[PDB]
Amino acid sequence: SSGKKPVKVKTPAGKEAELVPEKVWAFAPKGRKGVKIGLFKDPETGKYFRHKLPDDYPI
DNA sequence: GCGATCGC
DNA sequence: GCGATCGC
Repeated sequence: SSGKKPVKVKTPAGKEAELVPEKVWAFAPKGRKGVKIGLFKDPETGKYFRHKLPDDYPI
């Protein structure tokens, strides 16, 4: 699923930024809450990277 | 170790 | 086929 709300994240390049993830999903084992993961693209470098989403972010 | 996802 | 993403 795509996202729409921006997320505050630290790019691989070190800069803080507000980015709309291209994909989001839940990442959890059986019996545990786990985390939500977003797939982001650093607009300066063009590189993709993953980052934790806030617990209330809509999947 | 468990979970999903995809660019590389 | 794997790295890297986190909290348990």
